[PDB]
Amino acid sequence: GCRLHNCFDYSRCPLTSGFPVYVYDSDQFVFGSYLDPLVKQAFQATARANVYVTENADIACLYVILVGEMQEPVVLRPAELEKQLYSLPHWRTDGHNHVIINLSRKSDTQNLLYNVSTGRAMVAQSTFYTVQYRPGFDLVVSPLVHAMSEPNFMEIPPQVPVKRKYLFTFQGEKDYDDRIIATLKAVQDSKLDQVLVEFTCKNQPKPSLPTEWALCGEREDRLELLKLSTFALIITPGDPRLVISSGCATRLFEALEVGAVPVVLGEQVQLPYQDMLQWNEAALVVPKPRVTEVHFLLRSLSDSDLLAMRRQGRFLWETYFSTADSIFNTVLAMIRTRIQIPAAPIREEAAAEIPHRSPPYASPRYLRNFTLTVTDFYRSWNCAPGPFHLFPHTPFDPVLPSEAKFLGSGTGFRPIGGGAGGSGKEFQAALGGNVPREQFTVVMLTYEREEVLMNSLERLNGLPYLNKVVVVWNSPKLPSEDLLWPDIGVPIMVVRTEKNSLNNRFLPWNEIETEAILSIDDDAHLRHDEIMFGFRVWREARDRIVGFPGRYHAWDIPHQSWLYNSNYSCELSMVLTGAAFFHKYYAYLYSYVMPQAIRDMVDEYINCEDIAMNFLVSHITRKPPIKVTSRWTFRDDSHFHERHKCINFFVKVYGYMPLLYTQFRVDSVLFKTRLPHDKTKCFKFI
Amino acid sequence: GCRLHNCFDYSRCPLTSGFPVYVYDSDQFVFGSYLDPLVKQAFQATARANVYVTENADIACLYVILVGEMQEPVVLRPAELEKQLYSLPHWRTDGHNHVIINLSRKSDTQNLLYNVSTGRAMVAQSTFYTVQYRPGFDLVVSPLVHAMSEPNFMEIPPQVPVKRKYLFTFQGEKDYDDRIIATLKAVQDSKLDQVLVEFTCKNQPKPSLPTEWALCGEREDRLELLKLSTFALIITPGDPRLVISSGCATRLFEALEVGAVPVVLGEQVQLPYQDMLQWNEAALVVPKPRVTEVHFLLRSLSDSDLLAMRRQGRFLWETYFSTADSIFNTVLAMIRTRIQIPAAPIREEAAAEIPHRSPPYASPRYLRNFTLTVTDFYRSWNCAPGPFHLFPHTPFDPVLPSEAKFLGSGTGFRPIGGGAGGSGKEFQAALGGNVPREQFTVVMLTYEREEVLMNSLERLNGLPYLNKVVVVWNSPKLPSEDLLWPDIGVPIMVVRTEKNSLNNRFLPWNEIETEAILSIDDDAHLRHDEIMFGFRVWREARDRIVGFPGRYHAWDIPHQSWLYNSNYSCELSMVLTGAAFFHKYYAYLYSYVMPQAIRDMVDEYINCEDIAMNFLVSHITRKPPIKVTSRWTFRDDSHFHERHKCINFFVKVYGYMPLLYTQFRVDSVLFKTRLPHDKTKCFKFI
Ligand SMILES: *[C@@H]1O[C@H](CO)[C@@H](O[C@@H]2O[C@H](CO)[C@@H](O[C@@H]3O[C@H](CO)[C@@H](O)[C@H](O[C@H]4O[C@H](CO)[C@@H](O)[C@H](O)[C@@H]4O)[C@@H]3O)[C@H](O)[C@H]2NC(C)=O)[C@H](O)[C@H]1NC(C)=O
Ligand SMILES: *[C@@H]1O[C@H](CO)[C@@H](O[C@@H]2O[C@H](CO)[C@@H](O[C@@H]3O[C@H](CO)[C@@H](O)[C@H](O[C@H]4O[C@H](CO)[C@@H](O)[C@H](O)[C@@H]4O)[C@@H]3O)[C@H](O)[C@H]2NC(C)=O)[C@H](O)[C@H]1NC(C)=O
Ligand SMILES: *[C@@H]1O[C@H](CO)[C@@H](O[C@@H]2O[C@H](CO)[C@@H](O)[C@H](O)[C@H]2NC(C)=O)[C@H](O)[C@H]1NC(C)=O
Ligand SMILES: *[C@@H]1O[C@H](CO)[C@@H](O[C@@H]2O[C@H](CO)[C@@H](O)[C@H](O)[C@H]2NC(C)=O)[C@H](O)[C@H]1NC(C)=O
Repeated sequence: GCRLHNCFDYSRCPLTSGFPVYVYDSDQFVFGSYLDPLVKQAFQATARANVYVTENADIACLYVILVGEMQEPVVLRPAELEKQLYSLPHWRTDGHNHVIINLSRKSDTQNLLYNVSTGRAMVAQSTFYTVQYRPGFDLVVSPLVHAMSEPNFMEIPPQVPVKRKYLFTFQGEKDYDDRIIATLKAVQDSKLDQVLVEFTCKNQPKPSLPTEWALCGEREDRLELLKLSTFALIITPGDPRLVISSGCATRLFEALEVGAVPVVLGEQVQLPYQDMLQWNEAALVVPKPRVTEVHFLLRSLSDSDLLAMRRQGRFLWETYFSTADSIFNTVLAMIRTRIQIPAAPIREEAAAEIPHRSPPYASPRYLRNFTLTVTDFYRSWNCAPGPFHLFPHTPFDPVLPSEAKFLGSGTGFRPIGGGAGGSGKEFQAALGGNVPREQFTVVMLTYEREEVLMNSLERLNGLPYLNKVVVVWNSPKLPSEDLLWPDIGVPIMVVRTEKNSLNNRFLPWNEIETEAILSIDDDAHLRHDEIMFGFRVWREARDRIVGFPGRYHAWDIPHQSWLYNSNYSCELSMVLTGAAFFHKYYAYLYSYVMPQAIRDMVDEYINCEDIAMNFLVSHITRKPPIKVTSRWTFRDDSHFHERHKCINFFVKVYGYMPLLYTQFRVDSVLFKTRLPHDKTKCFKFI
Repeated sequence: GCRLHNCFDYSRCPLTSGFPVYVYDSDQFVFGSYLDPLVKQAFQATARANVYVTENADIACLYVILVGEMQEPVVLRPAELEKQLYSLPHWRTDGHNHVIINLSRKSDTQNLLYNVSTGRAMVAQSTFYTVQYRPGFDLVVSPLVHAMSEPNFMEIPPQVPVKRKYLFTFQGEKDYDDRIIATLKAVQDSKLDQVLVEFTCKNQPKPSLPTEWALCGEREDRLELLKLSTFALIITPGDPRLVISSGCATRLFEALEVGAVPVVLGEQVQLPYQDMLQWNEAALVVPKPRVTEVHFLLRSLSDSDLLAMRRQGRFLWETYFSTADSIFNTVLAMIRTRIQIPAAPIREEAAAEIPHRSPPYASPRYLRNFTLTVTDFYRSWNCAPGPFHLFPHTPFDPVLPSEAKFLGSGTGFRPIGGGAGGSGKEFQAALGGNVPREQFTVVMLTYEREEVLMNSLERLNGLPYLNKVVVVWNSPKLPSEDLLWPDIGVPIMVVRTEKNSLNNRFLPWNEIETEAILSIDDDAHLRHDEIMFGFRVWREARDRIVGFPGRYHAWDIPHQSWLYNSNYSCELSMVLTGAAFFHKYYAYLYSYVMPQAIRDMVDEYINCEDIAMNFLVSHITRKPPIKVTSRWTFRDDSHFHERHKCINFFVKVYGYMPLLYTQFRVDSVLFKTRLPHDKTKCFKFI
C-alpha cells in the first residue's frame, strides 16, 4: 500500500523553497455541479485567501482537488469519478503529490471513494474503512459544520462550574451492545449520580452506517442536552472494519464545542488529526470490556484535572475544528510537517515613517526553523497558539547552560567579572545572566500631548541599552513642521497610524528590531535605574510581563461577577502596560491570533487594552506577572466602570478567568543590605 | 491479527487491583539450558527484585516467559520451541496475557520466533519482520548490553563543547545505496566540515541480516570514534519488509551512550519504545530521498537545540536503555500503561520514634492516579524522573482558576477579605493565593548539640502554620532520659537514624504529613515573619527551592573548572538548605532516583548535601532558586575546598552544570512603601 516514502516525490519539495500549493478550480470539472453548494463556497473562499496557494502549476509541491460531499442522492458513478480524476491536467500518470479532499457536512452515509482507484494520491475525509485507510499517508479530518457561518463564543457555556446537572449523557439508536446497555441502565437506575442515557431517538434518527449508533434529532436538539452534561459518551461502531465514521466525528465536534468531555468506548477508532494531537489530554478513551468500570473512573477524577481537560478540548476545537479555514490549514500543515517543511513567516506591520527634524544591535531572527516544525512537534501542535505560523523570535527558546559560554559558545555573552562574579561595579559593567547581550526598544503612544512628548523623549537621553524609540502617532492631524524633536542619541521613528486605536501600541511594527519592548505612556516618569533593573529581570523572565504599575481583580459576592480594583494591596494580578516590558511575540499574538471581539471592544470603549494583554499573557503561560519596584504612582468614573465591564466580557470570551495572584515583588539582591566596606550595592536606590 | 482489544483478557486485570506479574522459572523448561548464561543471570536477578512480581499464579494479570537469546549455533528447533510454549502450566489454550521476552546480547542474526506460533501472546524483542510485528500489541525493546555489569558515567564524554572533532561519522559494510554513498563521499571530499565515513570495515565485520549494514569491529572500537563525533549516522536496511533490526538498535544504543546525536536515514523504521517516546526530541529522522540535504540541515541547527537533543538522549538512555532492570521495568510499564493501570506507590522511609518526655491538618494523598498514567502520558514518559513510580504529591499538579473557589470548588480555600482583597489586616488573616490552605513541617538535623537544640525548638513556639517538628537524631548515642523537651504546641517526633549521614535530612520520613518541608539547622535564628512570608512565596512557587542563604558558582579561567563562592554578590545560583522550603517530592527523588555516586560522595566528605539538592532541583526544573529576604547571616578551610571538589564531581556525574543565575530577590508588595493612613503594611519588617 502507498506510504509517504514510496508514493511521494520529494524532488518537487525542497526544504528551503517553501510549500507552494496549487488548487484546482472544481467548476471546470464534472465534480463542480454535483458538489454541495455550501461546502464548495466555503472551500473556494478559504483557498482564495490562503498564503501557501499559487496559480503557477509548474512550481507546486502539492495539488489539491475538492470532490467534496455531493448532493443526495449521488448522481455520479464511481467509475466516472475515477475517469475524471485520471484526466486532471497535472495528474501525470498516477496522481503523485495530490490530495483528494472530501468534506462531510450533511450526510453521514456517503462513502464516495470506496470503489475508486486513487493511484498515489492522498485522501482527506471523515469516513474510512480498513481496506482504504493508509496510516501516515491518509488524513482523518473533521466535518464542516460552520460553513458560511461563524461560531460565536457567547453561546458556549462557561467552563466553571466543573460539575453540571448530568454526569454523562447519551442519545442514539441502533459483541458488547447488551453489556453496555445493561451497565449504563443500571447506572441510571442506581441514581448515585444524575445521568440521562437514551438508546432510542425521540426525534426521527438520521441515516447511519450499518453498525453505527445513529444521531438523534437536529443539531440544536443535541447541544441543549450536551450543555448540561459534564461528560459526553461516544460509543464506537460494532463493525471491526470501520476505522472512523462521520457520525462519531460529529459527536466529538458537538461535545468539544460546549465543553462536555468526551468519553470514547473503543480503542480501535482513529480520531481526527490523531497523528499530531494527543487526544488523551482532552478525551477519555476506554475499552468496551471496561464499561463496568466507567462510573467509578468518572467519579474518581479531580475537579482541576477535569477542568484542564475541558480547557484543552476548547483549545483543540477552536484551533482545528471550528471553521473551514481551520480545517484547510490543518490539512496543509499536516502534509507540510510530514515532509518536514517549515511554516510560512507571520506578517509584520509595515508602516510609513513621518519625517521630522531633530550602537544599536539587532537581535537575530529565524534561527529555529527545522527545530520548531519537527523537534518541538508536541509543543507546536498541543499548545497555544498552534503550528500555523513561524515567528522570528520566541520567549520559550532553550537557554544554554552556564558552562557553554566559556567552552565554545561564548559569542555575544558578557559575563560579570569575566566569570568570577563580583559586587556593584562588576554588576554595572556587564549584563550577565543566562543569555547573550541584548537591547530593548521603547514604544510610545501619543495623542494631543505634543509638548509632554518632547519632555519625556528628552528624559530618555542616555539610556544604556536603548536601541531606538518608536513614537506611534495616533492623532488625525500630523505633527507640525516647526516641532523640533530632541537629539537623545538614538533614532526616533514616528510611525503613521491608519486609524486611531489603542490597539496600535501592540502592533508588531517593522521598525522594532529587538525582542524586548518597553511600553511607556508619553507622560510617565521613570528613573534610568528602574528601567535597567526591570530589563535585567525581564531578561531572566522573558515570557512574563515585567512592569511597575500593579492592579488586582476582586469578586463581587452580591452579583457573582468580577471587579477591577486599584487600591493599595498586598497581592496583585495585573501589571499595566503603561510602564512594562514584554516580548514582541505577544504583539504578533495580540494583533493576529487573539480573538477579534476583544480588539473590537477595546475600540468601542477606547479603553482596556492593558487588561486584554494581561489576559492574553496569563492565558498563554498560566503564570502571574512580575512587579518590579516599590512605587505605585508615576507622575474619570466612567473610565473606571468601563473596566469592570471589560473584565466581565473578556471572561465571557475566554470562557474562564485566566488571571492569577502574586503576593510578592522583586528587588535587587543587595537592596537595603549592610555591606562590608569593600563591597558595593548593585543599585544606589533600587 | 491479534490486537489488545481482541486478544487480551481484561477480566484478570481490574484497574484498582494493582499489576501482579508471574514470571516462569526458565530453569524448569527446555529453554533454560540453551539460554545465553549472562542474559539468563541478569534477567533472573532483576525479576527476583521487582516489586510487581508475585509467586501466586492464580491472581496474576500477566505471565512472563524468557526464551531469550540462545547460544550459537541454535540447537533448538522452531517446532520444539512451539511445543514447549504450548505446554506451559498456565498457557491455558492460547497463551492470552503472556509476554514472550527474547533479549539480544551477542547475535544480530538470530530470529528464533519467525516460524513459531505464539497464539495470543505478546512478543518483546529487538528484531521484527512486517509479517510478525503487530503494532500496539508487540514491543520493540533495546538490546541487553550491560549484563552483569555497570555503566559508569565517568567514561561518558561531557555534553559541552557542542561541536566535536567530526560533524558526523559512519562505519559499516554491506534503492538508494549508491546515491547515499556518493553524496556522503562528496561531503567528505569537499571538506567544508570534518567527517569520517567508511563503507568497508577495517576490523572484521559482524554477521548481519541479508540487506543490513554490518557492524564493524568490537564495541570498544566503535565508541572511540563515536566519542569524537557531534552526530552519528544510522542507515536503515534496504529490505522493505524489515521493520527493525538488532544492529540498528545497537547503533542507536552506542550513539546515545556517548552523546552523539543519531541521524536516521529512513522513516519506515520502528525505534524502541516508539509508542511512548518522542524520538524526534532526541534524534533526527530523515527520508533517504533527502540525503542530499542532510549536510545543510546538520549545519543549520543551533548549538542550544543540539545540546537539548543531546541532553534528552542522555535522559532516555539512562532511564530506559542502560541496564537489564531498566529494560524489564520499561516492558512492564508499557504493558501496564496500555491497559491503563497506575504504577506502584513509591516506598517511604519507615522510622522508629525515640520516646521522650515533654490543629495539624494533613494534605491529601494519591488524588491523581489515572490522570498521571493516561492523561499526562507525554510528561510521564518524556520528562524526568520517568513513569516507574507513583508519588503521593507532585509540585506540578494543575491549579484551579481564580473563579472556581467561588463557583463550586471552594473546599479548603481561604481567600483574602472574602475575595474583595485588602491590606495588611486581611492579608495576615488568610493565606490567600491560588491553592487551598496548607501547613508545613520542620525537619531538623542535630548532632552533639543537645542544648542549642532545646533553645531552637523553644523558639518555634507559636508558629501559625506549623504541623509538627521532626528531629533527626544522627548521633550514635541516644538522647538522655533527663533531657526535658519543650512544649511548643505541636508534636515533636524524634526519629532514630540507622547510620550517621547528612543524607538523612532528605529522607522521606513517614512522619512528614505535609507537602512542604522547612529544612533548618539546629542553630539557625529565623524570625516568625520571615518564615511565614517564605511559606507564602513557596505556596506560589511550589517547584522551586525558596530560602534565605544564597551562594553562587564561579569559573576559574586558569584551570577551566568551577569554584564555590560565598562573598556578597549581586547574582546568585544556590540557596542552601540550612534554611529553605522545598517539596517532599524532591526528598523521594534525592533518596531513591538520584545517582548513588552523589550520595556516596556526600557520605565521604560528610559535606555538600545542600549543593547536591540544588543540582537536583535545577536539573528537574531548569530554573534558579528564589532568595527571600535581605539577610545574609543567621547566627574551616578544608570544609571550603571540599565544596569546590563536590561541585566538579557533580558536574562530572550529571554531564553538565545545571545551575542557573538569578539577579533578583523577592520582598512583600508593600515593603518600604509610603501608605495612606487607612492602609497597613503586609509585614512590619518584611
Ligand atoms: C477600593 O476598594 C473598595 C472596596 O473593595 C472599592 O469599593 C467598591 O467598588 C465597587 C465598584 O464601584 C462596588 O461594587 C459596585 O457597587 C455598585 C453599587 O454601589 C453596583 O451597582 C455594582 O454592580 C455593577 O457592576 C457589576 C460588575 O462589577 C455587575 O455585575 C452588576 O450587575 C452591576 O452592573 C458593583 O457591585 C463596591 O460596592 C465598593 N465597595 C465598597 C465597600 O465601597 C473601590 O472601588 C476601590 N477603589 C479603587 C480606586 O479601586
Ligand atoms: C571571595 O571571592 C574571591 C575572589 O573570587 C575568592 O578568592 C579566590 O578563591 C579561589 C579558591 O580558593 C582561588 O582559586 C584557587 O586558587 C588556588 C591557588 O591559590 C588554586 O590551587 C585552586 O585550584 C584548585 O582548585 C580547582 C577547582 O576549584 C582545581 O581545578 C585545580 O586543579 C586546583 O586543584 C584555585 O584556582 C582564587 O585564586 C581566589 N581569587 C582571589 C582573587 O583571591 C574567595 O575565595 C571568595 N571568598 C569566599 C568566602 O567565597
Ligand atoms: C528560516 O525561515 C525564514 C523564513 O522563511 C527564512 O528567511 C527567508 O530567507 C530567504 C532566503 O534567504 C529570504 O529571501 C527571505 O526574505 C527570508 N524571509 C524573511 C521573512 O526574512 C530563513 O532563511 C530560514 N533559515 C534557515 C532555513 O536557516
Ligand atoms: C491511588 O493509588 C493509591 C496507591 O496504590 C491507592 O492507595 C491505596 O489504596 C488501597 C485501598 O484503599 C489501600 O489498601 C492502600 O493501603 C493504599 N496505599 C497507600 C500507599 O496509601 C489509592 O486508593 C488510589 N486511589 C484511587 C484509585 O482513587
